[PDB]
Amino acid sequence: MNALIVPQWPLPKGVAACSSTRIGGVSLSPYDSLNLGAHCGDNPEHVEENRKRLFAAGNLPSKPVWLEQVHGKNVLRLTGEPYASKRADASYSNTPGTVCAVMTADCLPVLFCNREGTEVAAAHAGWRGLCEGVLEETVTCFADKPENIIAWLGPAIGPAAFEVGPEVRDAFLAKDAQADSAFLPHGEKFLADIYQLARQRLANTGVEHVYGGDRCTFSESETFFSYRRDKTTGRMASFIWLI
Amino acid sequence: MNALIVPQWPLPKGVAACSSTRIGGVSLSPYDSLNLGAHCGDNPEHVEENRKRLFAAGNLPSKPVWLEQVHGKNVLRLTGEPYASKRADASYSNTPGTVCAVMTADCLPVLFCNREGTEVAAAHAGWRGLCEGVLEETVTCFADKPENIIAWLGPAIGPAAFEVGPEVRDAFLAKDAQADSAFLPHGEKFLADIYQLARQRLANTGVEHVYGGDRCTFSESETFFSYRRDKTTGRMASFIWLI
Repeated sequence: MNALIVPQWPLPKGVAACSSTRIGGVSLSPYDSLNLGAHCGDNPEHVEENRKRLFAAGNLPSKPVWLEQVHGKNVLRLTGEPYASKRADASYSNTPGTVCAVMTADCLPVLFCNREGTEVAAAHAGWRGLCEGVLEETVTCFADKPENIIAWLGPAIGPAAFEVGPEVRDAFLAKDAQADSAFLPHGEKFLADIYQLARQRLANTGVEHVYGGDRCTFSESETFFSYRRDKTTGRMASFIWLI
Repeated sequence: MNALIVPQWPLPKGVAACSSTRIGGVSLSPYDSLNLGAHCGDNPEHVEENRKRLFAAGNLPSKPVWLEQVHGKNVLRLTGEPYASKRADASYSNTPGTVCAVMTADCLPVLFCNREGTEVAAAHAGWRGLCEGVLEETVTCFADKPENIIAWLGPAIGPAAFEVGPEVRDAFLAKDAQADSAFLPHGEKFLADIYQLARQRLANTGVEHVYGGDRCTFSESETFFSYRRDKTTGRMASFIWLI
């Protein structure tokens, strides 16, 4: 329950999705409660416990295909357990029962599916990956046309708290003039709207229906872990699969 | 606390703002608790008590200048009690202590203020007014440049639940063919994203930084009243003022 978030979007018939919160786990501070990350310094046994709880809570049909996220733009087509490499920041699936998933703690998680409910995908979009084109790459994996793809922006660090240096603004500006609107001067730095930037890049590829984007992992401390708030902390995850 | 929502945005020093929920009042079903509306059939005594509670909790400096909302696009500059007509759907103020306020129960409330914190405004944007240009009219009232104006989208009925007939879609398309991206086919009707429409119109005026858009009054029944969900129901309100 409090451990799970159900994306609010015109979800087509044969698709299911969910996102986790820091609530309902067994981990101790700084990972207090539902930490799903096995690589942030938490007790490995606690992480296993939290994953089993969340998987059952979200009714996952199978274990998620965790990726070796490297803040890049590579997408993994989930064709079968035996993979040659899981080094990617997004995954795509058209097979019922296969669970796509991305791990975050401030970075933007994006879930995708077509209106026909036959293809799904999940993308890990920290600022670097987003700037590089992870969302664009994920969209291209779909056989369906972009206009028929809907997307949900998951809980990430919001525009009221996402402070970044000028080099971040420069990186986005060098690739899209409109990215200028997503940065508000904050002293020598800028407050960045990661949701606005995601909507811009998605719109560039032809995606029209984008949902979610109502949260702030930094501010809602009682609900989400935040790397920016607490350098050493837990991790949440967003999942999507064809039923 | 639960009776009030604090807009998450880089609010300048001399500005204050808040938005109510249905929690914390004295009204009974179907207006249970914090109903601030005096024309929806509730106990007038309860509405007064609810108003006193919110005003105190929000720490408003004076009583809100309630408008005779007619779902239009007229903006009322709050220049002094003796008005020829309060028949408007948005108000503007540059006078410390004056409270701008809009009442809603699904319709989109929008709050505005410039980075300098010397001008503010609140708009009631149901689909009719939004389509007519209530947000554009509100921005034009500002002396500051649009790029220096920030906006906060308050709790409204979300796309997953805002089902509208082709007439609503046609109206927006009549104004701008790009508005078509905000309508997802749903049987013989459409699911409209009022936030996306608001962001489109706001961008058109030059406003760059828009916050919020974080809710669904229909779905979050424990937190908001919803006309579409319950025909007979209470009302929430969004406020903003210069200190």
